Amino acid sequence: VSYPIFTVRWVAVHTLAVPTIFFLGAIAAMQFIQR
Amino acid sequence: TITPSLKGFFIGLLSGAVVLGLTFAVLIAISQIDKVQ
Amino acid sequence: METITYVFIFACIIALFFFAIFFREPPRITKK
Amino acid sequence: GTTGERPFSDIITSVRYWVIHSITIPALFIAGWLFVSTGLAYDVFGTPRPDSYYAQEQRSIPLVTDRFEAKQQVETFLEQLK
Amino acid sequence: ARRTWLGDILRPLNSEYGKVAPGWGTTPLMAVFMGLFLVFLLIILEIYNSTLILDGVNVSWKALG
Amino acid sequence: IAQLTMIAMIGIAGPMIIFLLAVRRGNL
Amino acid sequence: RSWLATSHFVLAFFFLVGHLWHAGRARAAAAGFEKGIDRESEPVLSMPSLD
Amino acid sequence: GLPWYRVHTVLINDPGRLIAAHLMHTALVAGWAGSMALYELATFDPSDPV
Amino acid sequence: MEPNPNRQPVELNRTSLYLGLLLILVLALLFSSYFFN
Amino acid sequence: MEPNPNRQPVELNRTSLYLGLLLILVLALLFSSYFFN
Amino acid sequence: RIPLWIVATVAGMGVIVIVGLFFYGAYAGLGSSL
Amino acid sequence: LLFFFGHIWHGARTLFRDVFSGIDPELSPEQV
Amino acid sequence: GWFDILDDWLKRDRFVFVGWSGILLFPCAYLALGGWLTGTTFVTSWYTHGLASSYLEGCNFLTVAVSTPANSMGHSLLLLWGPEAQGDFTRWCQLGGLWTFIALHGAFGLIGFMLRQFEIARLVGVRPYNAIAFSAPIAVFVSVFLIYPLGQSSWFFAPSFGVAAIFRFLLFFQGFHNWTLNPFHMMGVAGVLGGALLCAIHGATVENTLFQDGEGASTFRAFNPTQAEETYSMVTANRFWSQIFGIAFSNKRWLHFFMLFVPVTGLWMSAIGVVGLALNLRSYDFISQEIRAAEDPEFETFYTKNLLLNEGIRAWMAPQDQPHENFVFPEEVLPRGNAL
Amino acid sequence: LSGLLFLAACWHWVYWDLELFRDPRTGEPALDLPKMFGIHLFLAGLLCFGF
Amino acid sequence: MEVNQLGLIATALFVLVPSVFLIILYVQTESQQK
Amino acid sequence: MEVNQLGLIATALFVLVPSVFLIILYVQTESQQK
Amino acid sequence: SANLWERFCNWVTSTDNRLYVGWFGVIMIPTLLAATICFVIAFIAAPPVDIDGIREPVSGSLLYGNNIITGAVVPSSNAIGLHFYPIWEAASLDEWLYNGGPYQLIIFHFLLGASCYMGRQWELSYRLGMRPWICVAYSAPLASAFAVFLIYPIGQGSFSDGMPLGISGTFNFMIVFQAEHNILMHPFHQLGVAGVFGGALFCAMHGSLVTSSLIRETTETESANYGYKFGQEEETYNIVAAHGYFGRLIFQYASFNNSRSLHFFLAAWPVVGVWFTALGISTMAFNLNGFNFNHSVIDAKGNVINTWADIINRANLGMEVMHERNAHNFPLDLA
Amino acid sequence: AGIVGIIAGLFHILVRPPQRLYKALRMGNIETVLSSSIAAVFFAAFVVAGT
Amino acid sequence: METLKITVYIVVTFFVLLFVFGFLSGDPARNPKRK
Ligand code: CLA
Ligand code: CLA
Ligand code: CLA
Ligand SMILES: C=Cc1c(C)c2cc3nc(c4c5[nH]c(cc6nc(cc1[nH]2)C(C)=C6CC)c(C)c5C(=O)[C@@H]4C(=O)OC)[C@@H](CCC(=O)OC/C=C(\C)CCC[C@H](C)CCC[C@H](C)CCCC(C)C)[C@@H]3C
Ligand SMILES: CCCCCCCCCCCCCCCC(=O)OC[C@H](CO[C@@H]1O[C@H](CS(=O)(=O)O)[C@@H](O)[C@H](O)[C@H]1O)OC(=O)CCCCCCCCCCCCCCC
Ligand SMILES: CC1=C(/C=C/C(C)=C/C=C/C(C)=C/C=C/C=C(C)/C=C/C=C(C)/C=C/C2=C(C)CCCC2(C)C)C(C)(C)CCC1
Ligand SMILES: CC1=C(/C=C/C(C)=C/C=C/C(C)=C/C=C/C=C(C)/C=C/C=C(C)/C=C/C2=C(C)CCCC2(C)C)C(C)(C)CCC1
Ligand SMILES: [Cl-]
Ligand SMILES: [Fe+2]
Repeated sequence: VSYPIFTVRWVAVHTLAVPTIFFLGAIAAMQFIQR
Repeated sequence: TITPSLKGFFIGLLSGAVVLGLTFAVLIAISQIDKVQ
Repeated sequence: METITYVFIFACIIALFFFAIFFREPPRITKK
Repeated sequence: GTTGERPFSDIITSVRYWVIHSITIPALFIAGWLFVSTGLAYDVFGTPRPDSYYAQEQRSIPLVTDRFEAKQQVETFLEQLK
Repeated sequence: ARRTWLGDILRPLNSEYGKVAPGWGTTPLMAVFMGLFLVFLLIILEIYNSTLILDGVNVSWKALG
Repeated sequence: IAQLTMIAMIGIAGPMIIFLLAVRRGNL
Repeated sequence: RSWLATSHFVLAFFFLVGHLWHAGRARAAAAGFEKGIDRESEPVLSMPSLD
Repeated sequence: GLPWYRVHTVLINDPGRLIAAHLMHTALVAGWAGSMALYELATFDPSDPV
Repeated sequence: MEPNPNRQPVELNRTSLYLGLLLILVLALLFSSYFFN
Repeated sequence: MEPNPNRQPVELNRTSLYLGLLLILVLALLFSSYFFN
Repeated sequence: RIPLWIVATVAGMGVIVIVGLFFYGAYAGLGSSL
Repeated sequence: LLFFFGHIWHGARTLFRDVFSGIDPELSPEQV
Repeated sequence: GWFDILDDWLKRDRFVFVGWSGILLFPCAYLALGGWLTGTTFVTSWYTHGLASSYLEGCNFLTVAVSTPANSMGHSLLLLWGPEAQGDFTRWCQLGGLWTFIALHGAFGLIGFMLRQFEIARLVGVRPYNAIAFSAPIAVFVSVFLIYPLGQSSWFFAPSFGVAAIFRFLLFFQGFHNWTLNPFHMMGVAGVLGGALLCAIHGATVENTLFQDGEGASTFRAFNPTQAEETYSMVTANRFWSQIFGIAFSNKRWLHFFMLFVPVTGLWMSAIGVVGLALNLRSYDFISQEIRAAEDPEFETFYTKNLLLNEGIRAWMAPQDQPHENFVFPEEVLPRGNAL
Repeated sequence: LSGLLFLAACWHWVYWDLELFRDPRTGEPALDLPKMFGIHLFLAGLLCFGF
Repeated sequence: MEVNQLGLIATALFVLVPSVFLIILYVQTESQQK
Repeated sequence: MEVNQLGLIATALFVLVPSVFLIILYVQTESQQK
Repeated sequence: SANLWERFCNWVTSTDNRLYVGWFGVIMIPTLLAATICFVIAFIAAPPVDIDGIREPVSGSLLYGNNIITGAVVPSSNAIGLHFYPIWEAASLDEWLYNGGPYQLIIFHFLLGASCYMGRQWELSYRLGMRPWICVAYSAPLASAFAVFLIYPIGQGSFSDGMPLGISGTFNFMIVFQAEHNILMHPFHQLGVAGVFGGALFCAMHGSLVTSSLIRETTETESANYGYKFGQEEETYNIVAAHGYFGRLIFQYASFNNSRSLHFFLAAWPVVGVWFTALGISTMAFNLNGFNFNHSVIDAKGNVINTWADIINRANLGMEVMHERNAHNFPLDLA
Repeated sequence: AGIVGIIAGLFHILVRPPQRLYKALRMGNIETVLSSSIAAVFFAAFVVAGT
Repeated sequence: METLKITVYIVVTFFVLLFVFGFLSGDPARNPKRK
């Protein structure tokens, strides 16, 4: 078939996918903070 | 009259309407771009 | 007085139990 | 059993996807990392740094004690080098 | 059925059964008071919750006498 | 210090011994 | 003593379940119904009603 | 027939007996009010409002 | 008077009676302690 | 089992209910005093 | 076309790695006790 | 808080009076 | 008319059905989930409870949480632009604005979601018993995260969003409200515990009373997605339980309604109990017991024992659990048994 | 007031089939809710005002 | 006053129990077809 | 012991009244012809 | 007589018995009757029990000042520990009731019978030609009773430490447990509540979905239940309409369409979850407790920065410090 | 509120319900007057409990 | 008291024998088909 790209599903998927990775990256950095 | 907290209330009452606006704006628009039958 | 009340209800539940198991409505198939 | 959306399977397999996401995914990652590692996050959320819970001597907690003048009260808590 | 004095006098008030206005009738006008009521409540709520302070309105056992 | 070097190889080893089989196509 | 004792109780237990499971299957496998009740010859349907 | 928790559906469209019903209800609520009062008047002590 | 045509009969099967009584009794066994307090 | 052929139905007319209740209630009005003693 | 079974086992190890980094961080970070 | 449930119940029973007692035929779902 | 076109678009059968409800659901639901995930990793609870509560500070998935606002805030809605935060974001965070954010947002998200069920049901033309059921989880959220703290001094005593932060909510209710001794909580557990039984028992009863509709052992494939005959012998199941338990179902319509009733009724009862705990109208004691325990020093029940456990919980926790009270309990005033 | 409402409830029970509840058109029981609501609401506000 | 504690329940059960009996019958009579 | 005086009648009526209700129905159901 | 014993075995195993007294039943039925009869008598008239072996009798029976909610059957003495205490081990019954003798007679007979009850749940399934495994679902609740009535006592060194047989007595078992093991902070318990919460959830899920998608065959004023006859050929609900709705609630592939895969999940979830909860009590019976994050996050100077984990510890100390008032003589609680 | 109540009442005694609504809120079906009333009744309830 | 021990023991032996001599009695045989 001739499927589209940007769809509603796409939007949704990204609202959760994009922040997640941004957080997983943030957290991953925290593993090195100390005192 | 028109106290700081009253000003804030408008700021929130206005910033809210906007969200309702842009939301229903986009919606009404994209809605009228496909639905053939 | 309280003891009597507690035991009574209990005795009543067990009575129920009996009747429920041995005096239920026979479960009839298809033609019900 | 179907709708307009392009079957994930195909996409997660399309070389195009990875050519895109090999860039996009690590990008977001390195961003968030920097968000923490540059100490920015600490200021965006007023979260104390390991050396900012108490003042050197003080062992008391900066408990906010009144609603309306709270923000003002909070600011003063940062004053004592907390 | 069974008509009665009072029954007849009240007969008009109950007869226009299924009578509806056409299309979207008064709907839009209604949808305005509705939004007004919604804002009205949010105000008196936020006033009670001391989120919206107004010199003159002291939400306490005081301001009484 | 960083024996993660070890894990890495012996880790990609497992999928490898079946990957080479997806290439030489046979007996999976 | 704490590590050993706990690990081995978990294992011991699940194995008793494993037992039950494989023993229950074997008895149904043998006699031959470990895959469902024969739609046609449904055993229960040939037994008198206890009701 | 009707399950126990549906016995009152016998009024869903019988405006007469529906009014007969709400009248009885109102009667009970008014009745309770009257008599709950008397109960308080028979036990309330006015000897000290302080 | 005319026999009101809106009436149906009422029913409660044996199982329901049992299920019923079980609920009443056990509730009583649960709350009696607090009633005697 | 065979449906026992010795059973008949039981009946209590409306008047009997009334006459019954009247008896129960008034007896209660007569003995309650002695019950509370 | 990238074979699915590879997309998984790669994205798989990738998770065991990040989630494992978290577990290491529990004996070094601020969440330590030392 | 109890009455809320009454609302949710009676409300439902009004907008779904038709499908009350059960449903019936066809097999449409996943295709507009 | 645009309306019917707006409608048309929304009610379109996509991968993730939007619908009218979605206009309420998705915005909130996402913000709620988002705010938590935000606070969980970045915002602190220092200025609010004198507690570290985020990954950024060193907390792990168990110890992390979005803690309630100060007790000073009272029942304030704590709007970002309200008298407290004053439009400022950072301050808002430090005053526990993210709590009322998650709470109130998530609250509407549950309204939207039930509405969705209601809306989707209607379209698909099925009965809304999925909506009725979902009333139970609402009641719980409403009574515990809203009604409860609304009866107390402030939001501070509402359960904080987090794993560990919820365990203390449990321990608190024991120590202070003697919640386990509450008739409504008991019914609660009776429903959830009993509901988790029906789940298990019915599932197992079905899988092991199945007809053979295939030649394989893994009987999963052997199922007819397009109705027809019953996939499991309802008649055999009946006889089984009728001989092992003495009682057994025999009307799938009832057996399934029962499965809705039990856990939904349970959660409702557990809610009422808490609604009473708001006003502190608890089921703390049995007067007849206390009176005998006073006069007679040798009378001891598992009940009296428990109350002493509560005394210890209150005395040893209250200090760091209620900072705003500036509690100071000298070692000598602290109740303690022998040696310990 | 309770005693009176009682007697009233009785009368309305026996004389359930008053014509007022039958729709002239369909000749079957019916109540024009929309207009009733208006009526009642008028009386409410009228009494509310007075209070 | 200084009455009997069981007086209340003695009077209550004395009224309910037999009245309850009658009602059970009447209603079961009343609902017999034809 | 030192219990509530009304506890007994509260429990009694709590059991009887609704049980009595059910029984009234069941028996009236049970006796409906055909 | 075709042969007495041959007949006996044919009766016992007979599938024509109202209640299937099985082979396991031959052990079950007597053991369960002893347990129940002893219980009922104990709970009502048994005298005070010196549970903690410190001569400080705890009365838990009705006739001795208790009500349903507080009353219980008190665990055997701590002086007895794990020793076997059968009636014939006491100079008299008076001594036996004082040292919590009834408790053992009850727990042992119950656990015994409740096991055979599982064995029976297999047997009948065998005699009826149906697949087994139902008994494997019942293995979870049983494995808990075992964990709570036998494993924990063996582990802790005394039956006095087993869960009491009563409402309030159970709450005691919990509150104290938490203090000594911090169970809320243990993976196995969390999985347990997941299974239980989830169970109730799914139980409501299934229950609703199905009942809501029933094929109409009933009147508007007739119980929707009657639309089903015991012994039907076809299904009574539209599992395709059910899946249609639920598939739209979340999204298609996150919804069941296979009744068999549905029901397996329906059974698998709680049983597996409860299995772990049972393994939790059985693991913490050897003092391998929940996570201890006390004083974990500390600041740059060394000060201790509290977390909710610490606030939990205070609540725990209160329980610790107050339970068994007069039973401890030394610093550490190692029993 | 009394006056507004008197005004609003008259309106509903005169103006009829827009077809769209009468259809949507299944008017002319008394079991919906209930659904709405209850919603108001419990709203009133939650408020008096607060004051 | 020494008696009770004896009696109990006997009683338990009875049932435990009935149990072993039971499944021994060709129990697999007892079932719907294949035996
Ligand atoms: C549509 C879904 C939705 C809903 C229901 C809410 C609801 C809410 N949000 Mg919110 N929010 C949403 C989406 C939504 N949000 C999105 C998408 C975002 C991201 C941008 C946010 C971001 C956000 C933030 C950052 C905050 C909230 C907050 C709040 C709460 C209080 C806000 C308030 O006072 O509103 C006021 C209500 C209105 C403005 C509605 C007005 C409608 C009328 C009809 C228009 C009239 C306009 C006109 C000018 C008035 C004339 C009157 C005249 C006399 C002046 C409230 C529960 C606050 C909160 O959580 O505090 C704890 C808060 O800080 N939200
Ligand atoms: C505004 C008040 C109100 C009114 C007028 C109705 C009216 C009605 N409801 Mg109802 N309902 C209400 C509130 C109300 N409900 C609330 C708040 C709830 C949630 C708790 C429900 C839940 C509910 C359900 C679940 C059902 C109904 C049904 C019905 C209908 C049949 C009634 C029936 O025969 O019951 C029979 C009544 C009895 C024989 C049993 C009553 C036993 C009660 C529980 C014991 C307590 C009695 C005590 C005096 C009550 C004190 C009143 C208190 C509020 C002060 C009827 C139209 C039924 C219907 O839809 O049928 C298809 C139905 O299934 N209702
Ligand atoms: C003859 C008329 C009459 C009068 C004068 C009274 C007078 C009184 N009654 Mg009363 N009562 C009446 C009829 C009357 N009753 C009837 C018919 C019943 C049976 C239903 C009762 C049942 C009753 C009870 C059970 C009680 C009283 C009580 C009282 C006393 C306290 C009043 C109170 O605070 O009300 C409070 C008023 C409200 C509940 C406010 C109503 C406002 C609602 C919430 C709005 C309704 C929504 C509305 C339609 C929206 C449109 C409005 C529009 C303008 C916007 C008072 C002496 C109380 C008393 O102390 O005992 C003796 C009491 O407990 N009455
Ligand atoms: C704690 C246990 C528990 C959880 C976690 C849970 C979760 C869920 N239940 C659902 C449904 C149900 N549950 C039901 C009966 C039950 N559910 C129960 C117990 C639970 N149910 C019990 C005991 C019952 C028996 C009465 C029914 C009948 C349904 C459904 O129909 C529905 C479903 O679809 O099932 C699969 C789903 C609704 C999703 C949604 O509305 O998103 C949209 C809304 C969002 C995302 C906003 C949520 C905001 C909340 C209030 C704030 C949360 C704060 C943080 C985000 C969370 C972290 C905080 C924690 C760490 C404490 C969701 C997966
Ligand atoms: C120290 C040792 C003590 C030994 C005691 C003496 C021996 C036992 C005497 C039993 C007397 C009581 C009779 C009971 C009748 C009966 O149960 O129903 C009668 C039915 C029909 O039996 C069928 O009855 C038939 C006769 S007739 O139908 O009853 O006329 C008969 O032909 C057939 O064989 C029979 O199976 O009995 C059965 O179906 C067999 C199962 C019996 C199960 C026993 C009870 C199980 C208890 C489990 C544990 C519960 C714990 C407590 C819970 C409350
Ligand atoms: C707050 C706020 C807001 C919002 C924001 C947002 C919306 C956010 C989002 C966010 C997000 C959205 C985030 C996310 C995150 C996520 C994460 C961080 C995850 C992690 C995960 C993990 C780690 C996993 C794990 C696991 C599991 C769980 C299972 C098992 C396996 C594994 C291991 C894989 C706004 C601005 C509006 C306003 C202000 C306020
Ligand atoms: C006829 C008449 C008369 C008389 C009248 C009268 C005398 C009346 C009375 C009346 C009354 C006297 C009434 C009463 C009523 C009451 C009620 C109606 C009550 C109810 C109650 C309830 C319902 C409760 C409930 C409960 C309980 C029990 C417990 C829990 C909680 C609750 C609250 C829920 C006269 C002479 C005038 C003249 C005219 C005629
Ligand atoms: Cl203790
Ligand atoms: Fe099912």
